[PDB]
Amino acid sequence: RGLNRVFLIGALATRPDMRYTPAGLAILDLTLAGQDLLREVSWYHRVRLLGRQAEMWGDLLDQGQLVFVEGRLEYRQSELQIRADFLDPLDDRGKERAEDSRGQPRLRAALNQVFLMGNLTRDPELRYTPQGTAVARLGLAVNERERTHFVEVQAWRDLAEWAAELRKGDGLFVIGRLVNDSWTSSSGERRFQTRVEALRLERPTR
Repeated sequence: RGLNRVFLIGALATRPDMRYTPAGLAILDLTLAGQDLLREVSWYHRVRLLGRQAEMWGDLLDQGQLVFVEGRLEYRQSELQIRADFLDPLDDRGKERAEDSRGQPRLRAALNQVFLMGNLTRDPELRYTPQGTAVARLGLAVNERERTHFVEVQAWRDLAEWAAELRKGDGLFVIGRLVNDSWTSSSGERRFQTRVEALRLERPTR
């Protein structure tokens, strides 16, 4: 059964970029930044709002603003983007921001949670770090009522060892955090990709 829900709370790293297609569809791209201590983790996630939910916040959001986004992952051949269905500005009373080397704000103790359910597209791939830590990498296919969204899921330690027994075709329920990799290809090609780091895994037997 398909499940694909994203919940994010962070600060706007920069003032959002609003544009319109020739047909009048509003597109609002935002960059949410947050960090937490699980191991200190930080993230910058690009989110896209469309239509009326986008126009609603046009010229109202500035860098630093804390926002809550409810959305979902959307796959395209590849690229996995974060689609915001709704955005809600939040009061920053009692909240603290960190500042990166570029002067951009990141919300401390931010929210980065995703719920996913689908089936494995292949058998799990497990490797061990020099220190002996287990790391599992899974390929997940999430159906939505019809298209399929492919998501790379990574798990650590016990969670990784639990996942190693899974096999292609198995159902998989995941609660995780969105993460991304960024680098420069052989040439100048600036690369970027989004994936999920599992916090909880279950095997639905529907």
